[PDB]
Amino acid sequence: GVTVSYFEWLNNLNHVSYGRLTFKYERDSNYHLLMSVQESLERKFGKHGGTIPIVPTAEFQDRISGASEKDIVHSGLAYTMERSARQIMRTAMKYNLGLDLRTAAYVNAIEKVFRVYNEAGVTFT
Amino acid sequence: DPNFFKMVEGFFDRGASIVEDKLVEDLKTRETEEQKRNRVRSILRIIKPCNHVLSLSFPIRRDDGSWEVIEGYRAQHSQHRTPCKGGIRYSTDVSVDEVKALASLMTYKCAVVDVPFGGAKAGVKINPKNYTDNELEKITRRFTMELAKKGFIGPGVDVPAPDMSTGEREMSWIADTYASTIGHYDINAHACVTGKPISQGGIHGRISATGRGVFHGIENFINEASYMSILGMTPGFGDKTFVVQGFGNVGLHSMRYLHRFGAKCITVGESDGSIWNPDGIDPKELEDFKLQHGTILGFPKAKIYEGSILEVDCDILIPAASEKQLTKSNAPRVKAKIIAEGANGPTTPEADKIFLERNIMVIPDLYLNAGGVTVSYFEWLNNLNHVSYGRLTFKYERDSNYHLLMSVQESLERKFGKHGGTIPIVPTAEFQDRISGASEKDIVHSGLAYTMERSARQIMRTAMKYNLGLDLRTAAYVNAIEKVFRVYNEAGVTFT
Amino acid sequence: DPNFFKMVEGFFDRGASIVEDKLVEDLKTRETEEQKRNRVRSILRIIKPCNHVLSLSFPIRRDDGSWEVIEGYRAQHSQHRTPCKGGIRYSTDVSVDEVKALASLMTYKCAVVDVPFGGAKAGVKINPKNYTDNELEKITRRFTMELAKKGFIGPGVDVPAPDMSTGEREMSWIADTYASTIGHYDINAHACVTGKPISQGGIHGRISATGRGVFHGIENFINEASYMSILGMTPGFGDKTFVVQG
Amino acid sequence: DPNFFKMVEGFFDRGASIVEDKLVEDLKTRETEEQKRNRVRSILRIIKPCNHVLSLSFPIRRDDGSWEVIEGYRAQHSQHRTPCKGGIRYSTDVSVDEVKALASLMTYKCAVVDVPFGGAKAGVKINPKNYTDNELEKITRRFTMELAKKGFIGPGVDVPAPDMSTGEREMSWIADTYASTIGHYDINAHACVTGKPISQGGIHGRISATGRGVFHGIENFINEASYMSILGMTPGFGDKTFVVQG
Ligand SMILES: NC(=O)C1=CN([C@@H]2O[C@H](COP(=O)(O)OP(=O)(O)OC[C@H]3O[C@@H](n4cnc5c(N)ncnc54)[C@H](O)[C@@H]3O)[C@@H](O)[C@H]2O)C=CC1
Ligand SMILES: NC(=O)C1=CN([C@@H]2O[C@H](COP(=O)(O)OP(=O)(O)OC[C@H]3O[C@@H](n4cnc5c(N)ncnc54)[C@H](O)[C@@H]3O)[C@@H](O)[C@H]2O)C=CC1
Ligand SMILES: NC(=O)C1=CN([C@@H]2O[C@H](COP(=O)(O)OP(=O)(O)OC[C@H]3O[C@@H](n4cnc5c(N)ncnc54)[C@H](O)[C@@H]3O)[C@@H](O)[C@H]2O)C=CC1
Ligand SMILES: NC(=O)C1=CN([C@@H]2O[C@H](COP(=O)(O)OP(=O)(O)OC[C@H]3O[C@@H](n4cnc5c(N)ncnc54)[C@H](O)[C@@H]3O)[C@@H](O)[C@H]2O)C=CC1
Repeated sequence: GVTVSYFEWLNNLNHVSYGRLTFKYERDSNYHLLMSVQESLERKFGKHGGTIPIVPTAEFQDRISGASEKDIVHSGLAYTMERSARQIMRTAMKYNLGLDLRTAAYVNAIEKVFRVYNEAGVTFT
Repeated sequence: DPNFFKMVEGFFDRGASIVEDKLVEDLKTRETEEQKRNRVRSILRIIKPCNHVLSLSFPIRRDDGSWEVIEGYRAQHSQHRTPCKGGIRYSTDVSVDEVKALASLMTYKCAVVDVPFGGAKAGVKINPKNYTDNELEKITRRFTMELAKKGFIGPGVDVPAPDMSTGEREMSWIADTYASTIGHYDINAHACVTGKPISQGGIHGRISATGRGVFHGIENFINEASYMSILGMTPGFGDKTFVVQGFGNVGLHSMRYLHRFGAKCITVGESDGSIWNPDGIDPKELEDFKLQHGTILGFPKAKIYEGSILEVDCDILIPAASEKQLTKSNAPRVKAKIIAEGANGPTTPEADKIFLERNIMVIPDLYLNAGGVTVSYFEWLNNLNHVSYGRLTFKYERDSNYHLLMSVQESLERKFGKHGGTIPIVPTAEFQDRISGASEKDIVHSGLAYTMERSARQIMRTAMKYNLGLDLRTAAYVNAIEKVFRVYNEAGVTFT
Repeated sequence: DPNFFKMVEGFFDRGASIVEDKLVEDLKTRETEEQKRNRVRSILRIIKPCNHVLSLSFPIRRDDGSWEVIEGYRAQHSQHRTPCKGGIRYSTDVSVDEVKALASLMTYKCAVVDVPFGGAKAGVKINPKNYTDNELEKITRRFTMELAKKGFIGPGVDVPAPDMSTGEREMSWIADTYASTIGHYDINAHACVTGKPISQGGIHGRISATGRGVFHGIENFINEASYMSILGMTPGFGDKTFVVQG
Repeated sequence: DPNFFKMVEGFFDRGASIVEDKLVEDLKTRETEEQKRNRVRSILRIIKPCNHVLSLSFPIRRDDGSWEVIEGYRAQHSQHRTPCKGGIRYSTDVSVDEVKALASLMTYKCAVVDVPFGGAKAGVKINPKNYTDNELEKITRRFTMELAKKGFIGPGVDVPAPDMSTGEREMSWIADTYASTIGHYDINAHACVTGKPISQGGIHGRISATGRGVFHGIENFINEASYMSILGMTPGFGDKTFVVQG
């Protein structure tokens, strides 16, 4: 809930919900890709006259018709919580910490908070 | 022909006598069954009047060295969501009673389409016909200084917009005056007005905003299987005629999109004539014939018809004319099964009752006419992100499409590929005309068709949750009130 | 080998003697055929000079307790689209004539690529070779305070950038000085300079920016079927050699 | 007949070669006898140059619909005591070299009479003879907007004053322009310029200010018993003639 609290702060700071300007645009681009695969096949197998009905799945349809802001949030979260684990796994090797993860958690934090004081000139003198 | 300010306030009082009951029940608090009544009736008295109204006076100096006193107005209806958006009108008949009305009308108009900022309106008692082009910018530049010093213009307070007698060149003069006196240290300075020309922040495809709106307004209802059966026709614009009154801004830009999708235009009338053709009229040539003349009297490919165009055979009639146009005069004489409104108050409350008695599905103006309010919200964001739409994504999303096709090609040629036959997966001639010309204009005409659709499904719904049948206008106001209510209730209106 | 400030201004005057004619015709207004001429020639006199030019003077205290006077400049060419963007140069030969030039040059450079903000430029008469790393941050941190108090730095006014003798570590010192004295109550505080290191807002793939630029610059022309036939070669980088100076 | 900017700076360098010695001795600190020398010589290099100098450019629209470019200057010499006060001059021969001079001259003029604010000066290359009364207020009203947005006018920053070719009616136009655009929420708005007419804040007995000054200037010396004996006369204006040029 810290991550989503960061997404709410941006929602309130862009003055628009997520995806309002893009859902119906990205919807049309999907159907033009399918209609492109259909046409392209029926130029090779098409003399046989067999139609090839390329259509979305019953799940990918349940993803288009109900595409809301809620999806982008539950996505940007699953991307944070993953890009961040790979950095704890890594640090747990660069220092040979084995299966001590808690220490590797704090070691990432300190090592990133350090790179901000160092390259800033902490003192204003 | 009733007074107007009574009409608007007449709907609110009517639409609050409906929602009041289903709204007490859905409250959560420790109160009596009667303390809630005193809570609902009470908030509904706070939403009704207009919070702020101003009134000005200008020392303008005419071109001949004279002086005179200009006199303006601006009313902000609600503050529940900031800023407030509302046009500026130049007319010698801009009272303070009609500014309060139109302000309240936008707070509900921009609520049925889920556009955040609330409602406002301004007016100036002049006649732009009687002024030079240097007298106008004197009046406009000062009307902003004497209005931003009292906190009625700003990227987060009010955002004026164009209106009658007020084109783009009046939005340029407001923005430069603001951006260089008082909003100088403000990064969002140029987001104080919408409708500006393209060269200074304006969006593309703005003059066709109410046009595209009126189109997508009816498409969401023509496809609705339920409301069609009652009217007696089939979904889709196939085999559907229509007619157009007032051929101009809202009319021309709406004939096109309808005519492009099957709907056969039939008659197009104006304030100074009308045209009749049971065979179908081509909008382009109809425009072209006026692009050099100024009137449509005597079009080649369609004969003459004079009198009332509202009393004409049709299937979808649109009144692009002015208010108070269709009443008990001819309410049993329309012959059409749909009346989609295009302007403010085309219909008197009398004809509304007759239309319920005649299986006519009148579509409210609060919804359809939404249109250029939505794009005015997109321009405000364009000016507030400091970048056009999609600049950072068009070429990125272009490559991702070609890698999908090249993926389908490879994957097939691993199964059928031993036969050696190549499989040229390539875009269509239309989907190519969509990649090479992908601009900002596409995103706007998309985010609009998504607003105008997500919003209809909410009016259809409310028209069932209260069993309103084919009364849509009431369902429009009922959605607005029911959403504006959920903001005062969960906020603690009083600061005490 | 001509003077430089003459070269730039030489192009503008030349390029305005061309557009002037095709530009009168595409005007819409109620004027004569000669009142328009007096309108075009006139705006083209307003775009040419530089609106604002500043000039500073610093009491810096050397490491050995001494004092000396640093001397800077900053010129904002146009205000037609805000903010203004322009690098900062440290060099003992930064006149006020070359700052006006390079400022005007960016207002047109960032117009052919449709980047909104206008042009600016700054300079400081020092030689970074002759200063420690604590003398530099003294010069840089104060050059911003004596420049933001007069409204020449800010997320919506000016956005300095790196240039010769000015790397990233000079963009860190400007941002922290601004973000903690005068832009404290400002949500966009750290948007006052670009070129910062990655750890403090900088973008990825910035040192290869002019690189990628130079590449895509020529690719759009090599593929142009018309301009190639005249030169006498075929489209595409196939069979095409090239050479590189510097 | 020597150059002027050399004269002023010539006095300062001369008058600092005198005070420098009696000034080291009256310092209190833990330093050498030579670290003090490096402290006095050093501050005297900081007082000498002019901190800030600006330079502008105006799009004014003449009465006949034409356009032209006005070109101004303003130099604030010192910041040691704020605001800064300095007149505005309209003349076709207002260089940037003479604005630096006269600015420095006031920082010392208003120090011998213990008036707190420091020195400044402005100029505009026009000839008021060649302009109507609506062209002047166009030039004056905009010269303030393009000068207060960069923090060079204000009740606590700079306070312009009249000068040659600049009467009261030019101080009215500055005050109203400031008090209604940028100093609107400021209680001290109308304290941004002096010399205004009486009906808008001006003091009484202002046109006779340098007059009364010149009088009391000599009276304090005529009565001084010492300096008179050397000259060879008696105190008091009794039996004393005088003459007046200009
Ligand atoms: N469940 C329901 O009955 C409704 C749900 N929604 C949902 O809202 C989401 C996105 O809607 P947005 O408004 O775009 O996003 P948002 O997340 O920014 O919406 C904030 C809330 O304020 C309401 N709202 C919007 N504009 C308003 C205005 N001017 N005055 C008063 N209330 C206003 C919206 O309906 C929404 O509930 C979707 O999840 C959509 O389904 C919208 C309407 C009805
Ligand atoms: N343009 C816009 O973005 C919006 C316009 N509106 C409203 O739409 C109405 C008009 O649309 P506009 O966009 O202004 O287009 P317009 O200004 O181009 O409309 C004028 C048209 O109406 C016709 N007309 C006028 N009075 C008539 C009468 N009594 N009978 C028959 N025809 C008549 C004219 O001949 C002409 O074709 C107005 O009520 C306006 O406030 C409402 C919201 C947005
Ligand atoms: N039709 C034509 O000749 C041109 C059309 N365009 C169009 O502009 C759209 C997007 O361009 P953007 O600038 O990204 O979007 P925008 O919508 O934000 O552009 C605003 C307008 O200002 C101009 N502009 C941009 N940066 C400028 C600068 N620094 N100084 C002065 N003018 C500047 C643009 O060309 C554009 O007309 C597209 O529709 C593109 O085709 C751009 C250039 C020429
Ligand atoms: N003992 C001495 O040698 C002197 C003593 N004074 C005394 O100062 C008192 C009142 O003087 P005010 O200045 O009216 O009062 P104040 O109390 O406000 O003076 C503050 C100090 O700053 C100095 N000062 C004034 N204007 C200045 C300017 N523009 N730049 C730099 N320094 C400036 C003054 O001489 C004074 O020492 C009296 O007690 C008077 O005798 C003034 C001059 C010399």
